[PDB]
Amino acid sequence: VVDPPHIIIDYGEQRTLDPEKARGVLKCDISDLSLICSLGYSILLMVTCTVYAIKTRGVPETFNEAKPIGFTMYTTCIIWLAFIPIFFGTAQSAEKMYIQTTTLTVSMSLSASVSLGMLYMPKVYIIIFHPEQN
Amino acid sequence: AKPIGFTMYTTCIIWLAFIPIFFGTAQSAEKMYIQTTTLTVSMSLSASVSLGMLYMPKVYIIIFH
Amino acid sequence: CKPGERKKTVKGVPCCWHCERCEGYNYQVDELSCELCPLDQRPNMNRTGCQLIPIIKLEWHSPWAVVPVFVAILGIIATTFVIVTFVRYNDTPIVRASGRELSYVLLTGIFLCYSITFLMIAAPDTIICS
Ligand SMILES: O=C(Nc1ccc(Oc2ccc(Cl)cn2)c(Cl)c1)c1ccccn1
Repeated sequence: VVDPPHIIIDYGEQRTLDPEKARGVLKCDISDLSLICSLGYSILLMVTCTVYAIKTRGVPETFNEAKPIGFTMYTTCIIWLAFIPIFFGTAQSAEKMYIQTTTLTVSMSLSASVSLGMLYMPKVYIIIFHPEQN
Repeated sequence: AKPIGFTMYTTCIIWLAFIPIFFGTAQSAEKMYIQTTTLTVSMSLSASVSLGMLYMPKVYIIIFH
Repeated sequence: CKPGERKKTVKGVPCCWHCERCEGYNYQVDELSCELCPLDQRPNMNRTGCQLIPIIKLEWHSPWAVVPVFVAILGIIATTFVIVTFVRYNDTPIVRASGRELSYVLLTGIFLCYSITFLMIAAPDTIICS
């Protein structure tokens, strides 16, 4: 509502002394503060879920799936704690946009892979390969 | 098995984070400072992760229990 | 004076002016002074005009995009396999003990992560940022 999305052609912002080297860059707003603001709520959910996992270690094993949850949360927190310095360190660079895009996509793929694998793959393996104990 | 897996995972994350911060920099006067600090902190972090995940629990049990 | 050279006249003698080539980001339309091309475009080779600065984006065939796209395809295939496996064996005790509904929500989250990798790679044409 506040501001509809629009594209920006940075015809400048990379002006060099050689007129041949001049290049415009096609982008769409999406400044760094926007990325941080859009990811903040999910990161807060992450942190509180990890807090509850820390607070719930130790179970009569009737409540299974707590132990895999702990590993998933620790792994994901490590991923994003590593992500932050890369975003704040390549801010002034000649190829900032490529690195930031690749970093964000790789981080999200890694998080999804960790959750999917470590919470579902044993079950699939048992279901197909060992139907006797399903 | 679990400490070794955790150690590998954390070290791999550290070095995959090291590569873009190190090889892409503001190409300015403070480039040597940034590169040196990044390298040294990465190496120390890897060493500390190995030490913590392989030896600290055993020392804790030996001394305090 | 040749094209791209600027004329300056010695006082007292209308003849034998001086020529001057101006600078990189200037073009000479007055034949006595050289103007400046705006930020959008760039001085022409002849030094009396302007040419548009080329625009660059992120392209699908670049090395920056081949790796995330590969990972996204592999992950999407794996998640689809898992979802279908759950769908066929919906009444089995393991799936019933997995917490079915919230498991489906989590699977949707994983699928969305891979899809957003695709979106971020794709292109800047207004609706994509939406
Ligand atoms: O994105 C990550 N890691 C990464 C690794 C290599 C990369 O490749 C390049 C290529 C050239 C230059 Cl100058 C710089 N980096 C790039 Cl962009 C990124 C990452 C790593 C750990 C956790 C989360 N995310």
